[PDB]
This record gives sequence, C-alpha cells and structure tokens, in this order.
Amino acid sequence: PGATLCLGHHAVPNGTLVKTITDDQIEVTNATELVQSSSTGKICNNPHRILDGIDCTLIDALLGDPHCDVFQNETWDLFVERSKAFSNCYPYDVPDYASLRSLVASSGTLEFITEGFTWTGVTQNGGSNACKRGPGSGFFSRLNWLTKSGSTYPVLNVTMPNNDNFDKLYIWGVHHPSTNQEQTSLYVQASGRVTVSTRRSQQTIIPNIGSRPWVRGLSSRISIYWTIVKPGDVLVINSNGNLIAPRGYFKMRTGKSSIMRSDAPIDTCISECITPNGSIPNDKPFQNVNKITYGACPKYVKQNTLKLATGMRNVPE
Amino acid sequence: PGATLCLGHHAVPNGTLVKTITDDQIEVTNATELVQSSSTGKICNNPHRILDGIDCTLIDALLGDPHCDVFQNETWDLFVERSKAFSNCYPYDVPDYASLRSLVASSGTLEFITEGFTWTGVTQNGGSNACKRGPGSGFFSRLNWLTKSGSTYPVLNVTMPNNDNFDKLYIWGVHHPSTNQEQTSLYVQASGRVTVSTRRSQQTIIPNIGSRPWVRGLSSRISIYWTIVKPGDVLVINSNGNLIAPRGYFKMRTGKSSIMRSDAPIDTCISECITPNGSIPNDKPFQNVNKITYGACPKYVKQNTLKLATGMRNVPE
Amino acid sequence: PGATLCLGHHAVPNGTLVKTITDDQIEVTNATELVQSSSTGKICNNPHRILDGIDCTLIDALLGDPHCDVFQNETWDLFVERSKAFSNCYPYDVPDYASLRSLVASSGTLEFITEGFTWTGVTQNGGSNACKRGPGSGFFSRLNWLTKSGSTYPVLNVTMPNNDNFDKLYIWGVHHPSTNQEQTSLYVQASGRVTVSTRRSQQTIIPNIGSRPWVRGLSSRISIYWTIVKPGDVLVINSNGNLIAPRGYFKMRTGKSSIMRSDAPIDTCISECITPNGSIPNDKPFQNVNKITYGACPKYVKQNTLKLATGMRNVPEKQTR
Amino acid sequence: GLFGAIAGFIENGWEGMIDGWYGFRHQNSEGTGQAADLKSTQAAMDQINGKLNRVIEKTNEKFHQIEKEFSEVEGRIQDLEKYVEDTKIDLWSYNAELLVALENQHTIDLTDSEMNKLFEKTGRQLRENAEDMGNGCFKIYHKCDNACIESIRNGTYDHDVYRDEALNNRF
Amino acid sequence: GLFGAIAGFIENGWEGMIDGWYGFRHQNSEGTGQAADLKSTQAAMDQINGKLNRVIEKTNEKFHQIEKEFSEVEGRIQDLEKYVEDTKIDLWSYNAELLVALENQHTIDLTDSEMNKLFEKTGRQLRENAEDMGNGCFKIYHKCDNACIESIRNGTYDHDVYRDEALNNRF
Amino acid sequence: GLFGAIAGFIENGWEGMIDGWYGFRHQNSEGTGQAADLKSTQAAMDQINGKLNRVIEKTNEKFHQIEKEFSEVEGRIQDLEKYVEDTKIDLWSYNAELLVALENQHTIDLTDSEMNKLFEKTGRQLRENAEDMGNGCFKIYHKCDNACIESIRNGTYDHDVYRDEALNNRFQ
Ligand SMILES: *[C@@H]1O[C@H](CO)[C@@H](O[C@@H]2O[C@H](CO)[C@@H](O[C@@H]3O[C@H](CO)[C@@H](O)[C@H](O[C@H]4O[C@H](CO)[C@@H](O)[C@H](O)[C@@H]4O)[C@@H]3O)[C@H](O)[C@H]2NC(C)=O)[C@H](O)[C@H]1NC(C)=O
Ligand SMILES: *[C@@H]1O[C@H](CO)[C@@H](O[C@@H]2O[C@H](CO)[C@@H](O[C@@H]3O[C@H](CO[C@H]4O[C@H](CO)[C@@H](O)[C@H](O)[C@@H]4O)[C@@H](O)[C@H](O)[C@@H]3O)[C@H](O)[C@H]2NC(C)=O)[C@H](O)[C@H]1NC(C)=O
Ligand SMILES: *[C@@H]1O[C@H](CO)[C@@H](O[C@@H]2O[C@H](CO)[C@@H](O[C@@H]3O[C@H](CO)[C@@H](O)[C@H](O)[C@@H]3O)[C@H](O)[C@H]2NC(C)=O)[C@H](O)[C@H]1NC(C)=O
Ligand SMILES: *[C@@H]1O[C@H](CO)[C@@H](O[C@@H]2O[C@H](CO)[C@@H](O[C@@H]3O[C@H](CO)[C@@H](O)[C@H](O)[C@@H]3O)[C@H](O)[C@H]2NC(C)=O)[C@H](O)[C@H]1NC(C)=O
Ligand SMILES: *[C@@H]1O[C@H](CO)[C@@H](O[C@@H]2O[C@H](CO)[C@@H](O)[C@H](O)[C@H]2NC(C)=O)[C@H](O)[C@H]1NC(C)=O
Ligand SMILES: *[C@@H]1O[C@H](CO)[C@@H](O[C@@H]2O[C@H](CO)[C@@H](O)[C@H](O)[C@H]2NC(C)=O)[C@H](O)[C@H]1NC(C)=O
Ligand SMILES: *[C@@H]1O[C@H](CO)[C@@H](O)[C@H](O)[C@H]1NC(C)=O
Ligand SMILES: *[C@@H]1O[C@H](CO)[C@@H](O)[C@H](O)[C@H]1NC(C)=O
Ligand SMILES: *[C@@H]1O[C@H](CO)[C@@H](O)[C@H](O)[C@H]1NC(C)=O
Ligand SMILES: *[C@@H]1O[C@H](CO)[C@@H](O)[C@H](O)[C@H]1NC(C)=O
Ligand SMILES: *[C@@H]1O[C@H](CO)[C@@H](O)[C@H](O)[C@H]1NC(C)=O
Ligand SMILES: *[C@@H]1O[C@H](CO)[C@@H](O)[C@H](O)[C@H]1NC(C)=O
Repeated sequence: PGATLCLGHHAVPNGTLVKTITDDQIEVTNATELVQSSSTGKICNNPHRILDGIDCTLIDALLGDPHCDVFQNETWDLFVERSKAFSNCYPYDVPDYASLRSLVASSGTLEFITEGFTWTGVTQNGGSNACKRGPGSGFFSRLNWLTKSGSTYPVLNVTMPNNDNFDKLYIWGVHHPSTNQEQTSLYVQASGRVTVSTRRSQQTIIPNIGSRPWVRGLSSRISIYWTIVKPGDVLVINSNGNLIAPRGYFKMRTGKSSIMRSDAPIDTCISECITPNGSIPNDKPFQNVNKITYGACPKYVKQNTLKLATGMRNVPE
Repeated sequence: PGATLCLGHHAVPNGTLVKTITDDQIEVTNATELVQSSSTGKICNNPHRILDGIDCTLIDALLGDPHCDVFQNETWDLFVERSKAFSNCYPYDVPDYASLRSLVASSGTLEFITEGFTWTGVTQNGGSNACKRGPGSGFFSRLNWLTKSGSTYPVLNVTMPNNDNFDKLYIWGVHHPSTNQEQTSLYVQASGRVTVSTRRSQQTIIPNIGSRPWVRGLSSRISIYWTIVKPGDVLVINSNGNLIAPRGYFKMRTGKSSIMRSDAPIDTCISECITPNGSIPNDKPFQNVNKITYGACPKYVKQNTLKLATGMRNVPE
Repeated sequence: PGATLCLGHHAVPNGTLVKTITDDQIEVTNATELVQSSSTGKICNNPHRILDGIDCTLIDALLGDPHCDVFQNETWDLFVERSKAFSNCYPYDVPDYASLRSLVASSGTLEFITEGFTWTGVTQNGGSNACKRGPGSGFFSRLNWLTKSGSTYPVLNVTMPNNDNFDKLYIWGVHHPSTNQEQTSLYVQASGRVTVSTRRSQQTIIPNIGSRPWVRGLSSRISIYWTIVKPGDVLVINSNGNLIAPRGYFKMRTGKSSIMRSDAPIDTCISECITPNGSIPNDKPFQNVNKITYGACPKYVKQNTLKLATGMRNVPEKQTR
Repeated sequence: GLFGAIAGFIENGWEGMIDGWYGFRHQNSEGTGQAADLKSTQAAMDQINGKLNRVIEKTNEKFHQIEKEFSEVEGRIQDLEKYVEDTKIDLWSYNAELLVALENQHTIDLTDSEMNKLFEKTGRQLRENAEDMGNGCFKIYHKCDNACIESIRNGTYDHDVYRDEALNNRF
Repeated sequence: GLFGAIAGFIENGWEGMIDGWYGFRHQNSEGTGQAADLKSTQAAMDQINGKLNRVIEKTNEKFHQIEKEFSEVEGRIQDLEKYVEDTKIDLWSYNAELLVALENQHTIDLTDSEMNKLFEKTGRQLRENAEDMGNGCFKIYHKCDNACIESIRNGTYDHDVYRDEALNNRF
Repeated sequence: GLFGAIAGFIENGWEGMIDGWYGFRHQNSEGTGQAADLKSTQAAMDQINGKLNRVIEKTNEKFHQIEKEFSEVEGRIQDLEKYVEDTKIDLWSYNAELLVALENQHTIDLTDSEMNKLFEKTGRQLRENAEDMGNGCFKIYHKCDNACIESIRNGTYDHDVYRDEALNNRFQ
C-alpha cells in the first residue's frame, strides 16, 4: 500500500495572449503592457517650465506684436503655440521662418538688451495703423522703422561689436513698399538696399516694390531676417533705404528648451513626458500616443499594444 | 531473448549551410531564402496606376511642352520618368526643380482648371519657334507669354481669390531676355519685375538680361516658380514686364502617389512592389535588388543571401 | 566498499560581471571587451593618404591664399583641418561654404588646369595689400581680379566649352566694394552684375555696395561661387563689372576622400580607423571614442563598456570567511 | 516549451494552487493534499522580475528635435524630415516587436525549465524508492505518512530509511 | 544543440526515413522495421511554420520617399540624404543578419529538444522493462512481437503486463 | 541556467581544475584524483570562439559622411543633421546592449548544457552499476581501481564486466 506524489504548476481561468518567436498568440498566466496608449488630455505644469502662448506665436512675441507684449523677456523649457494664435501688426513674412522659430525656441528666452545704434539723418520710430498701440499707430516693439529726415535718406553705416561671452541674436527687416510713390516718399532713393554682415559672412537684401493682397489695411510688407554674432565678432549694418532696424539683441542660451504645437490645456500636476495630446506617464518603454514628444519619454512605436509575458504558459483544467 | 528499440531522426543526402549565433556555416536538412535578389525586368501595370512618361519629364508635362500634351489632366500612383526624356520648348530652369517635381509627383495629378485672368493692355499667347505646336510657333500650354500691345506694356495688377475648399497650385514664370534690344522690343520698359503674392507670402523676381548658352536657337531663358493658394486666401500678380502668366491652377491632392526613374518596360501583370529594375515579389522580408522601391516591398539590405533554417541539423549516414 | 565518481566544472578566483536577459550583473569565468574606448592620440599616416592642412583650411588652399600655395595640386584620402588655420588674403565669404567644402573634400584633389580665357578690354591680375605674395601686393592664385582698362569696362562675354570626358569645377567670385567711389573707380559702371551659366542652369549675382567689418585693411569683400560643367556642356560668363574671374577649373573625382577637423599630430604607424582624437584599433565591433570617424571603424555607441562572456558562470566554493 | 514539462508530460496546470507557481499533490494512507514549492516559484519569479526591470530601464530623454507635422507643402527638405522620422519609427517598432517575441519565448522556456528542474530534483531525492509514472507523478513504493511527504517537499527525505521496504515492493 | 540528442548521443540521422522527422527502428523476434512518430514530427514542423509565418509578415508599404540617386553634385543636402539612406540600410542589414542567426540557433535547439522529448517519453513508457543503452536505443528485456512494438509506438503499451518477465531477465 | 547543473545540482565549481573546463573527481580503493574531460571542454570553447568571431566580423567602412559638430547656429538643416546622427547612435547603442544580453544568456545556457550533457553521457555509460546521488556524483557499486576510472573517463568501460557484482551490492 504505497503513495503517489504528483508534480505540477499553477494556472488561472482567464490568461492573457502574447506573441513569441513561434506563435502570434499564445496564452500565459500574466503579462504587462509595454506601450503607453493613453493620456490625461492635459499638459502638466511641472517639472518643466511651460509657457502658454495663448494668442501669440513665438515669432510674434519675439518681434513684439502689441498683443504679445506680455511675453517680453519670458523664458521657457517648452513654449506651447495654440491654433487660435493670430498676428495683429505690420504684415510680414520670414524667409526661413522654421529656422528662426527653431533657434529661438531652443534658446529658451526672449531676453532683449537695447543697444544705442546711431541712425544719423533719418526719422526713427515709424508706426502704422495696422499695428495699433494705444490710441495711435504703432509698430513691433523690437524693431525701429526708419524713414527720411526732411528730404534725404543718407547711407546708414553702423557697427556694434560683441564683447560679451554669449551669442547675440539680432532681428531686423526690410520693408517692401507697394508703389514707387511710397518708396521715394519714405526713403527718397528709388531702390533700397540692406546689407548686414559679420567678419566672415553677410546678407544683402534688395526690397521688392509691388501690390499685394490687403492685410489689415495694407498692401506693403516686411521681410524678417536674423544674424547671430559670436563673441569677438562684430555686426555691421549698411543701408540706403528700406531698413527695419534692430533696437538691440536677444541674448542666446543653449539648453533643454523647445516648442510644441498643442491645444491641450495646462494643468497643475507632475509629468516628465509631454505630448501634444497631453502629458503621458513614462513607466513603459514604448508609446503610441504621438511621435512628437518632449522630456523623458517612451520611444514612439506603431503598435498600440505589446505584451511582455510575466508568467508561464497557461494550461487550464 | 529480447528486442531493441532505437530512437532517431531523419537526414538528407544534400543539406544546406546556414548561419547561427555560434557558427557561420552549419548544415541543416532544409532552408528557405529571405532575400529577394531577382526581378522580372518589367514594371507590372497593376495594382498601382503606372503612367509611363515616355519622352517627358513630369515637369515638362506639368508646364505643357507640346510633345507632352498627351499628359494633360493625367493621374498616377507612380509616374515613371525615362532616361530618353527630352525638353522641346522654351529653354527654362526651375529654381528648386527637385521640390516642384516632388510636390507634383506626390499630388498624383496634373488636373488643371483654367481661370479667366484679365490682362488689360497687353498681347496674350506669345509663341516661339523653339516650342513648335503643330507647324507654327507655340508655347507651354499652361503658361501665357504676355508682350506689349501696340507700343505700351502697362502695369499689370490682377487678382484671383480662392473661394474653393481645396489648395490651388499656380505655376508661373519670368522671362530672361538675352539683349536690351529684346527686353524693350517685347516689354517696352528697360527692366521688368514680377511680384506674385498671397496674404501669407510674396515672391518678387527681377529678370536678368544677358546671354546664356544656345538651346534650340535661344540664348534667353524662362525661370519657373510656384505659389500655393489656400482656401480663403487670394493670388495677386503684379508686373510691369517679363511675366510668363499662369492660365489657371493645378488641383492638389494628397495620397499614395510618387515618381520613379526607370527604363524597365511596363507589362500586364500584378505586383505590389516596384523597383527601377522592375517589379519584384514581396513574399520575402528582405531584398537586395534596389534601395529605391514603391509599394509593399521587402526592406532593402546589403546581403545577397540569408538562409532561414526550416529543419533540424543534418547528420548524414 | 565501492567508489564515488563526481562530475564538475572549473571556477576561477577572479571572474567578471556581465549583463544578460535576466540579470544586469552576473559573474562568469571570463569576458572580452566589445567597446573601443581609448586612442593613441595620434593619426596614423598609413594606409590612408593624410594631408595635414597646417595653417590652411581646404577652402583657402582651394582659392589659393599665398600661405597655402604649398597645397597647389595636392591630393588626399583625408584632409585634416587644424584649429590654428587662418586666412591671409582678400576678405571673403562663401554662400553655402559648407557645401563647397564638402564637395571639394569629397573630390579628394585640388588639381587645377589653367584655361586661356580672353578678357577683352579690361585689366587683369589685380592685387591687394591684404593678400601679400612675396613683398608686393597679390591675390588668390586661382582667381583673376578684373578691373577697367583706361576708362572703360566693357560687357564681358566669354565661353569655355567642356570637350573633355570629366566634370569641370569652376570657382569664381563677385567683388562687393565699400563705397560708390571704389565701384566706379574700378568698374566704371555704377552697378556691376555677374551671370555665370551653362545649358540648364544659371546664377546671377548683383554686387552690394557698403561697409563690412574691417579685415586686413578692407571693408570690401568678395563672395565666392561655383559652377560645375559636365562633358558636352559649356560655361558662359557675362559681366559688366565686379567679376572675380576663374583662371581655369579644378578636376573632379569621386572616391573615398573626406575631411576632418582635428589637432591630433600625424605619426608613422598603420591604422584603418581615424577619429579626431587620433587613430583607434578596429578589432572590436563598437567604440565610444568619437562619433566622427573615417575608415574601417567600429560603430559608435554611447556605452563606454560592454562585456561579452567568454566562459561559463563562475561559482566559487562558498566559504565561512 | 523546450523542456516538455509544461503543456507536455504534465497534462495541465492547477487552478486551485494560489500560493505558488509550482508544487506538489499527494495521495497517501492519510488522504490527499497540496503544497507550493517556494524555491522553484522564487527562481522563476526572480528571473522574470530581472528581465522586466531590464526592459523598463528608463533610457530616453529628448528635448528640441525636428518638426514632425507640417502645415504647408514644401518639397525636398520636408520629404527628408518625414523620411527620417518614418525610418526611425519603423526601426524602433521592429525592435519592440523582436524584443517581446524573444523575451516571451525565453520566459516560456525558463518557466518550463523550472518545472523540469523540480521534477528531476525530486526524482533524484527518491533514488530507488519510487518510479516515474511519466505524467508528472511518482509512484512511491513504501508507506509515506504526512511526515514523510513533508520530508520530500522540505528537502530532508533520507531514502536509505525506506529503501529495503521499497526495493521489495518494486521487485 | 543544447539537448545533446541530435549530433550528440544519437550518432547520426536516417536518410532512409522519408515519412517523418523523428521515429523508431526496432529489432525483435520477427525481424527489423521502421516507423515515423507523427506527434513529435508535427510539434517541430508546427513551431517552424509558426516562426516562418512571423518572419514573412508583410509589414511595410512605402510610397513617396526621398531621392536616393543623384545626377549632379550638390553638397550638404545631398550628403544628408545619402547618409540617411546608408544609415537605414546598415541598420536593417544588421537586423536581418541577427534575425536569421537567432532564428536558426533556435530552430536547431527546438528540433534537438523534440528528439530528446520523444526519447524521454519512450523511456518513461517502458518503466522498468527496458534499459537506455546510451546511444538512443533501449534494450527491452522481454518478448516484444510486432504487436508489442506498435503498442509502444501508438502509446498503448501496458508495462505491468511484461514487468515480472522483464524484471527477472534484468536481475 | 536552463539545465540546472551549473549553479544548480552541482553546488560549485573547482578552482583546482586548471587543465580543462569540465571533468572528473573520484574516490576509490587507491585514493582520490582528478582529470579534465577534453571533449566537453572543447565543445564549449569551440562554441564560444565561434560566437566571438561572428561578433568581431569587421563589417563597416565609411568615408565621407555628414558633419556632426557645428560652430554656428543654423536652425532647420542643422537640427536635422543632429537628429539623424542622434537617432543612429541610439539605435546602434540599443543593438549593442541587446546583442551582449542575448549572447551572454546563451553562453551561460550552453555551458550549463555541456555540463549536463557530460553528466548524462556518464550516467548512461554506467548503466545499472551506479546510482545518481543527486549532487553531481555517482555512487559506483563495485571495486573500481584506477584502471576502471580511466576506462569510464576515456570511454572504454564495459558495464557487463562489473554488472553482477554491482547489482548484488545495490539490492538487499
Ligand atoms: C562704416 O562704419 C564703420 C564703423 O564706424 C567703419 O569701419 C571702421 O573704420 C575704421 C577706420 O578705417 C577702422 O579702424 C581700424 O581699426 C583696427 C582695429 O581693429 C586698426 O588695426 C586700424 O588701424 C590702422 O589703420 C588706420 C588707417 O585708417 C590708421 O589710422 C591707424 O593708425 C592704423 O595704422 C584701423 O584704425 C575700424 O576697424 C572699422 N571698424 C569696423 C567694425 O569695420 C567704416 O569705415 C564705415 N564706412 C564708411 C564708408 O564710412
Ligand atoms: C491691385 O489689385 C488689388 C485687387 O483689385 C487692389 O487691392 C484692393 O484695394 C481695395 C481698395 O484700394 C481694397 O478695398 C478695401 O477692402 C475692404 C474689405 O477687405 C476684405 O475684408 C472683407 C471682410 O472684412 C471681405 O469680405 C472682403 O472680401 C475683403 O477681402 C473694404 O470693406 C473697404 O471698402 C476697403 O476699401 C481691397 O480689399 C483690395 N483687395 C485685395 C485683394 O487686396 C490693389 O489696390 C491694386 N493695386 C493698385 C496699385 O492699384
Ligand atoms: C556671347 O558669347 C557667346 C560665344 O561667343 C555667343 O553665343 C553663340 O552665338 C552663336 C550665334 O550668334 C551660336 O552659333 C550658332 O550655332 C549653330 C549650331 O550650333 C548654327 O547652326 C547657327 O547658325 C549659329 O551660328 C553659338 O552656338 C553660341 N555659342 C554658345 C556657346 O552658346 C553669344 O552670341 C555672345 N553674345 C554677345 C551679345 O556677344
Ligand atoms: C580571458 O579573456 C581575455 C580577454 O579579455 C584574454 O586576454 C587577452 O589575451 C591575449 C593573449 O592570450 C592577448 O592578445 C594577444 O596580445 C599580444 C600582445 O599583448 C599580441 O602580440 C597577440 O598577437 C595577441 O593579440 C590580449 O592582449 C589579452 N587582452 C587583455 C585585455 O587582457 C585572456 O587571455 C582570457 N583568459 C583565459 C584564461 O582564457
Ligand atoms: C538593379 O539596378 C541597379 C541600378 O542600376 C544595379 O546596380 C548597378 O549594377 C552594378 C552592381 O550590380 C554596379 O556596377 C553599378 O554601379 C550598380 N549601381 C548602383 C546604383 O547600385 C543592380 O545591380 C540591379 N540589380 C539587379 C538584381 O538587377
Ligand atoms: C575624444 O574627443 C571627444 C570630442 O572632442 C571627447 O568628448 C568631449 O569631451 C568633453 C570633455 O573635455 C565633453 O564635455 C564633451 O561632451 C565631449 N564633446 C563631444 C562633442 O562629444 C572625448 O572625451 C574624447 N575621447 C577620448 C577617448 O579621447
Ligand atoms: C502581473 O504582473 C505584474 C508585474 O510582474 C504585477 O504587477 C501584477 O500584480 C501581476 N498580476 C497578477 C494577477 O498576478
Ligand atoms: C494624439 O493626437 C494625434 C494628432 O492630433 C492623433 O492622431 C492621435 O490619434 C492622438 N492619440 C491619442 C491616444 O490621444
Ligand atoms: C525544402 O522545402 C519544402 C518543404 O517545406 C520542400 O518543397 C522541399 O522539397 C524541401 N527540401 C528538402 C531537401 O527537404
Ligand atoms: C481638364 O479637367 C476637366 C475635366 O474633369 C476640364 O475642366 C478640362 O476641360 C480638362 N481638359 C483636358 C484637356 O483633359
Ligand atoms: C597641376 O597639374 C597640371 C597637369 O596635371 C599641370 O599642367 C600644372 O602645371 C600643375 N601645377 C602644379 C603646381 O603642380
Ligand atoms: C494501437 O495498437 C494496437 C496493437 O497494434 C492496435 O490494435 C490498436 O487498434 C491501436 N490503437 C488503439 C487506440 O486501439
């Protein structure tokens, strides 16, 4: 009269499916999800410094569109541009908009330092009814619309050396009149020119006269350009008309700053990873929420689910 | 008086060598090839819509070079440009040719909608012997060479609003004469200008007078430009000479369309994957035929062969 | 009274830790390092042809800055630009500097072929005190500063067809004077223009008059451009002022050539793989020395160490000590 | 699995075992019973936790990157930006798929291996006093009271004590 | 392989076995013969088909991409376009090489494992009525007519029937 | 490991064995001794050398590439150049990490497997003349002089010779 001793293993009534080398679906006792597929819908305001652009693009805040004046000298880890943002100043374009937006976003600051440029023999501080300030006409806060003094617009020739230990970002522009009447009326000369240079490089822009669609009352336009001046280098600006002058420079940093397009509201919570859909947790190695991310994020993948088996094969009774 | 029961496994007289983690060559009973290394030499005409360019580049078909008129309003999933293609119209360049070619290829259509532009006080429908259309002189079908009427070329100022719910692509140009004689003879004014603008952009081009190398009788050239007009926006064209005007717009789409350079002939057969060498089957996960592909294709790799073992280790005798 | 037969395996006194699927640290009898993390500090002079730029950037050697004349007609597999390099000729910029530098570096040669351009009715061989060649004024060796003859600068219209079976690279420029006084004094006309064209392409540059920062005595500048002319095509240069003319073309090649920024000294030794830190051996599959490499190199990775187990799991006898 | 215990010679698992992953069922003189084997349960769990913690090692912190969505058609530069991102995503998606497949195959095989290891440890403990029925169960050829079963389970079973009794019952 | 059956304790394969991957050769009273084991053959094939179908999963369909051949020298933008494609191709080439190496090592090990599984299943069926010669063959210690062999092969061999006979022939 | 010999039923390794990776310790009539098993040692080494030579296969040679360090801020084009390189490096770093982890797990398992293979080969040689103690050791149930041990080790042990003697010592 003996005894029987049986070896065995556990099972559960309802297991989970995983993929292996040999099977697309095989049932195991337990598994854990490796793809983050959900978000709160909200961008957490810690631990990164979030700056809500509200009605303003970064570029409008950079240039100093009046409704964006509140952003003067603002800093961020992540600037958030909203789909409702609008421009409300002189109509303008930026050749290479994407790059200017990128480098400013990356600098992480709009900190501006006024410099005493000497514009001999021109009128400063031009304004337009397209860019209202208070009861009167106005202009971008960081730019200086220069026009004739009396009946002359001389050759403007100014220099500003960089004796600091940081990069200087200068924003400047060129005015494109709609008629010859307005070109000569504002700048005397029939054809302007703007030349902005450092020791090793230069940009020269010829203005373009001609009629364009009405924006905020105007057929004329400004084109925006930038020049970075490194420590020990020097800025020179040379122009016989159509210069939209800088008033100074923006102080550049390097660091972790960026920019994101999103309409997700900002909330008081803590999340390392931010997507345009909102913040997501970063406990899982992969995510399917959005390929656009900022912070300590799971890597984006196309799969909405991937299961890591955390137990043996399930063979129920 | 007993019995012997032997356990064993099969073998074959001629096995195949494969690679493993530990051996670069070891023999197994069977294997299957994972790299597609051959092609038919022929591009299958299904299931993708293939459009054989024959003698025409996409850009020549876009502009409407007379030998390319058969492509008017065509559509494609894959446009196939041939090395024998040639231009036979006004000599031209496209600044950023590669981008225009890309965006058109990707739109997948040459569908063109004529618009009633009003060119007040100039002659329309200019032609050249370098661009014959039937026996007489001609021009690109989608462009309108404007020249003086009598002895004047007035300032042209025209508008075309986009009141549709789709994007409009406008193709236009600027004429670069070889001599001052030609400039004033065609456009009266000694120096032309072309300004094409929307609310959101503007391009102004000054023509350049001078000789270029002789092409089909001509040392003059045309430069081609493009402007996209979004719903609710408005096209303005302003010019006192040298305008090569649009006759309308191309309708833009997004989808699966592309373009490929190939001399492989087109055949009546079915293949999801197309390379310049011809169609290839897509049953294998990798291919070594060409890194240029279109469709459901194996991924390109450098190896010409990789064997997946489909049986046990082969130990003959 | 029988016998006992025990099976076993070795162990060693000092094993190494490795990573596996299940453990980030577990001990094995031996392992080998897969990440190359050190360099000699020196670029080996074989088997690749290394050309030390010394005081010269590739572009200054291309244009023919006098202190770079020693590089005339040089070739390289790897051109090495040094942080001490300086320019000492007419101040200039290159729109798309990075591309010109890239394509020249890649061609692997500065081989130059002089062509008999006919510049009718202008003065050739202009020089500047900013670009001394011996004791007197000079210019870039591969460029020809053209100015008025007597009191006229005619419309220049010249052609150079390519009837060879190789590509020609032409380097040319446009002069940007600082004042109107200088413009008209040198080129007569108040506004220059340079148009350089082949059958399918053209570049037109209008000079810009104005000051730039003072460099070696000058607030004027030259801007450098390039044009490649394929076999059967033709170069046309058309200008009524401000042309800095080519003297010829550079022969283009394709091959394994490149360029690297480095201050590592060049030494007599043999290494397939070169980094800016110096040469590194290529026996290991990965390296953490520099993401910039040239030659048969391990792939760059972020880890400074990765250990491949070359023996069994190491299990010493546990002690009561 | 590679060892052929789980979903092999052991017909199925035990839903009733909720205090461990592997263990013992016995029938003896005094009735039936069940106990978890802690050591083999722990080995499996510990290996699985080890691999879980390797896979969830936080390794990616990225700040300013490229744009990945575009409001305007641009051509060449945008084609490249998109192609770069789409290449990246495909390569990481592949890594993720391969990772789980290798990990999961290995998890199934190590759990199968732990079962088999417990079965052999037990067989070796019982020396000549028992026989492998071939279905995960040993027939023990002697009187094995509840004290004797616990001795097998808790690792203290002296086989010499029951050997003569058992040898005779077998032969 | 990891289990040491194929190219291990089984000296070689059988070219003569063409109706299965694993099986049985016997010598008894009535002569010699051969049969395939279907179950173990099927397990191996099913696992290999499973992995084949995973590897050949059509998983990419690409349309407009970047240019990858160029007729003109351009510099910076073209350098990047080429470098992006060459990076991609190297990464996929590596994936492909690793994939086959892992797959093939694993295929060799699972086929070795199925052999070993059949050998142990058989040993366990035969209980004390046979002995492992150590070369893949069991010496059976009783009269085993062709009916008895088929009983071992088709899974119906009652060992108790032949046990007394066999125990005595052994000892 | 998957086979449970090394760091399993074999309590530990032998620091004293310096002429091989696997082998034999015996106690008999004439005292104690030790010998390496050459075949199993060779199988393990050969597999490990095989995988080492696969991993160190020199297989990339690159010449002109993109710039990877920049002295000027430029924006869009530079962002992409950097992102391309950083993407590449992350993917290769992952490949390298996975490779060693898979290789090392496999190396541990094949070495464990070779131990187990030697243990079973030996058990099968000894037929009914010995018993598995469960700790890596066989109790042999007959007189086994140094000649008999070498016969087990060098593969020539005829079990039939000692079977009657041993069968009787086992069963009482
Ligand atoms: C447009 O604006 C700028 C700024 O006002 C102006 O450029 C400046 O001109 C002066 C005078 O030519 C430059 O002065 C030089 O400075 C360097 C130091 O970095 C010195 O090495 C030079 O010294 C020698 O040369 C002089 C001859 O002019 C001698 O007087 C002197 O004793 C030395 O021998 C020299 O003084 C100055 O560097 C530039 N600055 C910049 C940033 O360019 C430019 O000339 C104006 N243009 C017009 C048309 O007015
Ligand atoms: C070259 O051509 C252009 C088009 O013919 C000329 O531009 C037009 O100029 C007139 C006046 O000179 C503008 O008239 C003004 O328009 C507003 C309305 O503007 C828009 O807003 C409303 C909604 O708020 C919308 O419904 C309209 O469709 C408009 O888009 C009127 O309310 C005023 O009365 C005002 O006078 C035109 O708007 C303007 N059109 C465009 C498209 O720019 C241009 O002057 C010509 N140039 C030359 C040198 O002759
Ligand atoms: C500027 O310089 C170039 C070269 O000196 C001139 O271009 C050349 O113009 C002539 C005609 O005047 C072209 O000749 C033609 O050749 C065809 C055969 O190819 C022949 O059948 C015709 O009868 C005619 O003779 C010549 O090809 C062309 N050369 C090039 C390289 O394009 C140009 O005319 C000069 N312009 C001025 C204003 O000086
Ligand atoms: C355990 O693995 C290590 C690797 O981490 C082995 O060390 C390496 O051993 C060889 C010699 O056996 C050395 O390679 C040789 O180097 C000499 C000059 O040093 C050269 O002339 C030969 O042609 C050959 O390349 C190597 O330097 C050495 N590396 C290190 C980092 O120590 C070690 O031998 C292995 N131990 C055992 C017991 O297997
Ligand atoms: C498919 O076409 C490509 C492109 O023409 C072929 O590649 C060329 O052929 C040989 C190498 O096989 C070289 O001499 C050329 O330089 C290759 N060019 C390129 C761009 O790789 C390719 O071999 C063809 N393959 C098949 C299977 O037809
Ligand atoms: C090789 O050189 C590289 C690049 O010069 C070195 O890495 C830099 O070292 C500094 C510290 O001096 C770090 O703060 C930087 O982050 C590194 N720069 C870059 C661009 O990565 C590297 O340490 C050197 N390696 C060896 C082995 O010499
Ligand atoms: C499944 O696995 C995870 C991680 O190992 C664990 O948190 C969870 O509790 C497990 N679930 C069950 C039902 O055991
Ligand atoms: C996140 O946002 C994108 C873009 O708006 C959308 O396509 C995607 O499906 C969203 N996913 C989740 C999980 O919210
Ligand atoms: C290899 O592949 C298939 C079986 O899957 C078959 O058609 C072919 O005959 C096989 N070859 C050999 C030698 O087994
Ligand atoms: C092009 O598009 C439409 C047809 O849908 C029509 O307006 C036009 O007449 C067409 N012309 C040609 C030549 O196909
Ligand atoms: C450069 O090479 C060409 C021919 O190969 C020759 O005519 C020319 O004089 C050479 N110059 C130098 C400095 O070697
Ligand atoms: C298996 O073997 C016996 C004896 O050869 C045969 O008669 C029988 O029909 C077979 N199987 C079953 C399930 O009956």
